[PDB]
Amino acid sequence: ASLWTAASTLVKIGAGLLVGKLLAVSFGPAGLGLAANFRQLITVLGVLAGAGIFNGVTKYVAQYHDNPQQLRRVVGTSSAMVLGFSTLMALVFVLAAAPISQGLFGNTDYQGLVRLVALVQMGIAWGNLLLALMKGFRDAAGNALSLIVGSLIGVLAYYVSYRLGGYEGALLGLALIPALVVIPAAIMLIKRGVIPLSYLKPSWDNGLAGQLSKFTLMALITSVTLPVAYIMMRKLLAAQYSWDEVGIWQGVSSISDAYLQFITASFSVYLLPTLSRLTEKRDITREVVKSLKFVLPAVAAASFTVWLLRDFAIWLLLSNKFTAMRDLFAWQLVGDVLKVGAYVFGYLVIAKASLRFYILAEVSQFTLLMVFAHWLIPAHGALGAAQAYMATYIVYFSLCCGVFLLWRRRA
Amino acid sequence: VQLVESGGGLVQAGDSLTLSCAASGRTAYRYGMGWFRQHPGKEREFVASIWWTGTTTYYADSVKGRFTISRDDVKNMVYLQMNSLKPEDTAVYYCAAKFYGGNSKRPGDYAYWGQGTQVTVSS
Amino acid sequence: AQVQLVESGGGLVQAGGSLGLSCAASGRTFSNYVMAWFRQAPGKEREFVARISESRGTTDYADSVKGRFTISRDNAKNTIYLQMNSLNPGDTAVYSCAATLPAWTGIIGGRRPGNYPYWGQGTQVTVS
Repeated sequence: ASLWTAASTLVKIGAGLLVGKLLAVSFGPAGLGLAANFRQLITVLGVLAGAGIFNGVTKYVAQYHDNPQQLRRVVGTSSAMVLGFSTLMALVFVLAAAPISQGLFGNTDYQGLVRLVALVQMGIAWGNLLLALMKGFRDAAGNALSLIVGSLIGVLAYYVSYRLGGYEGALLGLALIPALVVIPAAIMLIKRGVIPLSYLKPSWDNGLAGQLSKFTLMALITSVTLPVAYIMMRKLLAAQYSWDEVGIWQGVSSISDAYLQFITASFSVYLLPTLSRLTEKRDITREVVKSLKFVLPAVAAASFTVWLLRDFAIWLLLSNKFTAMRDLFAWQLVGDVLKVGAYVFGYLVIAKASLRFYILAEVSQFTLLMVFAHWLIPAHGALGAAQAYMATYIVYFSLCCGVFLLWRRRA
Repeated sequence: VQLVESGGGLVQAGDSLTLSCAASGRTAYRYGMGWFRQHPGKEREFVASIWWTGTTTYYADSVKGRFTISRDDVKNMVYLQMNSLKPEDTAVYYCAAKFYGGNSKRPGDYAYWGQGTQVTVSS
Repeated sequence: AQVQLVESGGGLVQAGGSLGLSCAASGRTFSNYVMAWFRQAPGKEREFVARISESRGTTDYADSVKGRFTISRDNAKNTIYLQMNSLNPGDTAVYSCAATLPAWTGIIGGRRPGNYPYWGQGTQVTVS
């Protein structure tokens, strides 16, 4: 019974619905559309700012939590990778603030925002490393608590940030929500005595670095595929139409992201450890089929329900100025069902750690997204983007099942 | 959906004028709208259009800065607020409708049309 | 592309001489927007020149132009004006007028260009 994990997931979702509502009421579709590319860079940083080794951290930590020698080597090497990547991340941010603003916003008017992120992304990397540490020690309480306080102080940080700074303040606030988690995490890691601070001194173990490097390569492939895909599609969509039109399509994604993460909580905690243990083919197919028999009707019931109250959903989580999303709801929710269905095939590849299959999965989604947007974005606009999102994951789900039965019969 | 025009007439140079285009009440909020004008014997050239969601508006170069196209959904009407009329604006103004449209310059990409209101501007 | 802006004026001018700038807005409810003027030199970032409030006509100027530049608005014609009086050669830049709602400005972010989503194509002002 992992009630700590569900509680922190609930608090995180409630805060996201909050700040998302405030961002939509204060800045309307133009704000939700313009901030969409910036919110993308944040999630990538949470995936990569600390070299993206955190899942490799919590794994090898549990492996060697009983060997004080090997436990110090894994944490000291992980702290070394976080520190070096964070410093390199600060340098590229301060040296390329204008080109990043260009690729993200279309204008270089956000130079100061990207440069300040160089300091903010350090709180991303260290906060994530401290949380991954508490995970590998089976400290679900200290992790969930640090996540609860961090999300609360985030909402506090977002309010004062947007009230003082306006729109850019709201953008900086969004950066402070996952960054300010360093303070509760550090307090919980140290005051609880789960590990002495001497273990965090940066050392280098050649072997453990290479294993965590494969985790870094995986997050790198994750970062330069689907994230840069969505950015180009919102830039092409804001070039033919308005940034207000971007906020119309981004709003339906923001609503669907509410229930999807509580659904994915039934994945990483229960699915991923299972597929890694079992080996036989017949055993693997049985676990993929049973997860599909759960998550596919689960996401379909939630999707159909938000479609049934799409008028209420827009009025509740966003503003009435977002009334034009009602017709994009149907097309996006079908793609959501198929994306979550293809999630079980991706979590199999993650368990296999096949960088070949992961590359193929992300490249296939990026390519399908690009071609379908180029055909539908200039014609139908924001609706054409939702039509794209569905049609890729129609082909993606179909293709994923085909390569599964091929790989099941030793292709 | 049926379109009817109103608000035209004779005006002097530099004054303002508001054009109105009433639409029938059936799924009119999913229809994209646009304004066209026509010289005596000449073609129907583009003035301004609104995207069917109401977020994007398109204007011609001879139009931008002076004319404003908007939409009132509770009254099922589309407006063209004119501000600094010039003798070159003298034409017959049509409003056109298109389902899931309203981002084309060509008149052929607009299925439904109105009867048109003539606006003459002098001096 | 909700509120589109069109600049007009500017060009060549001798040092010490004057020049007027105008920006016209094609959008609904122009009297609710925060209008501002921004200039930009080749290779530099967009800098704040002047802004006018959406309420009582309150104005704010940069430390560079205060006294020499004057911004004004006319909600009836959906236009804003910028009268530039004393002109040093350092004022050579592409001047752009921008629009934004008061919620985007916040409290201290009235001079930041990233707080203005809708822009104009800018006009070239060169001071000999």
